[PDB]
Amino acid sequence: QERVQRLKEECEAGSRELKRCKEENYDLAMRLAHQSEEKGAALMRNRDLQLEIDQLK
Amino acid sequence: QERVQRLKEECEAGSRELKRCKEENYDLAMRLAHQSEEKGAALMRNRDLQLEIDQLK
Ligand SMILES: CNC(=O)[C@@H](C1CCCCC1)n1c(-c2cn(Cc3ccccc3)nc2-c2ccccc2)nc2cc(Cl)c(C(=O)O)cc21
Repeated sequence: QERVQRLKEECEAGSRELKRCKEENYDLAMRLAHQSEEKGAALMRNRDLQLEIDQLK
Repeated sequence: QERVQRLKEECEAGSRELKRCKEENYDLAMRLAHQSEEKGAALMRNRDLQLEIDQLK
């Protein structure tokens, strides 16, 4: 009777929330990849800086 | 009656997947915060290393 209606409305609301949750997940994964690249770059800029310091010792 | 239980079961399975999705999102946010702190730590170390280079010029 009415239980089909609330259930379909609940499934629509949950499905909508699941779609935006997966979009957030994709964005967080992309942001995590960007920070790993930026971290990797900063560490290697310090490997270069360190090696150059060691030679002028 | 058959449709009602099918809708009860797909909303329950979808809700379970949404809870699992939010837990993934929390883990990606924690990892993103970790990499951002490690990047900041490398940029700060870079400043002090650059100072050391400037003194041996
Ligand atoms: C065929 N059904 C599905 O694919 C289900 C999922 C399959 C079984 C495990 C979890 C659900 N689904 C649905 C979905 C499909 N109803 C059936 C339905 C019935 C009437 C109206 C609207 C939806 N229910 C849901 C639902 C319900 C509650 C919370 C989250 C999702 N929306 C999705 C959005 C997304 Cl973003 C995704 C995804 O990318 O994986 C999947 C979703």
